Amino acid sequence: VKELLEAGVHFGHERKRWNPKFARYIYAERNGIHIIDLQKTMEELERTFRFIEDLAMRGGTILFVGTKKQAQDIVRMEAERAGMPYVNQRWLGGMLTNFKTISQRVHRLEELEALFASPEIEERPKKEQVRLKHELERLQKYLSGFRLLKRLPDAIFVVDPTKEAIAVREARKLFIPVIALADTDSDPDLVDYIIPGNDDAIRSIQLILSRAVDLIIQARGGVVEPSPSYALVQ
RNA sequence: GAGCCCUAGCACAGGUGCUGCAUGGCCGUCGUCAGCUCGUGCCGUGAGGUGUUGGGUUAAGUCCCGCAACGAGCGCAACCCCCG
Ligand SMILES: [Mg+2]
Ligand SMILES: [Mg+2]
Ligand SMILES: [Mg+2]
Ligand SMILES: [Mg+2]
Repeated sequence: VKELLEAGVHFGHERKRWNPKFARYIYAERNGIHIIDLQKTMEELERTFRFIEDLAMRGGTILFVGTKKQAQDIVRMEAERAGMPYVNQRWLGGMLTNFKTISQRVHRLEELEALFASPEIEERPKKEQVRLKHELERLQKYLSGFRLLKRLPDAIFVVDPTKEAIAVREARKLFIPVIALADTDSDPDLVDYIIPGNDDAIRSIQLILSRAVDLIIQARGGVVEPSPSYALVQ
């Protein structure tokens, strides 16, 4: 189910904060706003999903990023709802590019997995039960979706690339294909497979980002429900 | 002419004689001041920068939140002694 499902509540977004490189994917300045030509949305979807498919059934790992305010959660849903890695709270200087080092944080996160369930089940110089169980605190918060990922992904999926630029940069540096949902905010030129959409409305992120995860599990057989995601959707 | 010890020579001893501006070691000092760095990534043609900066907080670069950085090292703290 696609087509008018998109016009559902998810077409055009921002106005007069545009990138004129995005002028190709626009329908009009109707009532002050940029409303985004959907025929070409759909157009780009086929090519993009086509890439996802092939990538997925060839057994690839996509890396999902959405640190954005109201995308935050509907990421770690569909990301985990497909066993793919995700970056949720904040992108870090050189997850990809400084990958080896940023990994020793995960290498050392699960050292503390294995100190919870431990012979030190309740022991070690008692003020070290915040000193270390608050190290695992931060480690937890950030590397929760990143922890799976043990070689660079074969792709990345991004919700707002002008928001998420520090990532996309690393991607392109590393020849890693950039998949993203992008609106009039953004610079198409450096998004390899674009979902000309709406970086913002939670429904729009949902419709799109879930289907893409359908396609992913569905390209290893075993489709499920209407997705464990409708947040407080409101 | 084994050792030892004497006098005559010999190779050497000795020197608190100079150079702390040839030096080691040890000390003083800014100063127990909250600092000085490195590894990798990143930015810059480059010297270099980021990190360490910022907002809150500490006796402290002490910790917190934030952030193209993420972590480490010598410091600080703690591990030692005395007094309750
Ligand atoms: Mg001297
Ligand atoms: Mg000297
Ligand atoms: Mg003198
Ligand atoms: Mg002198």
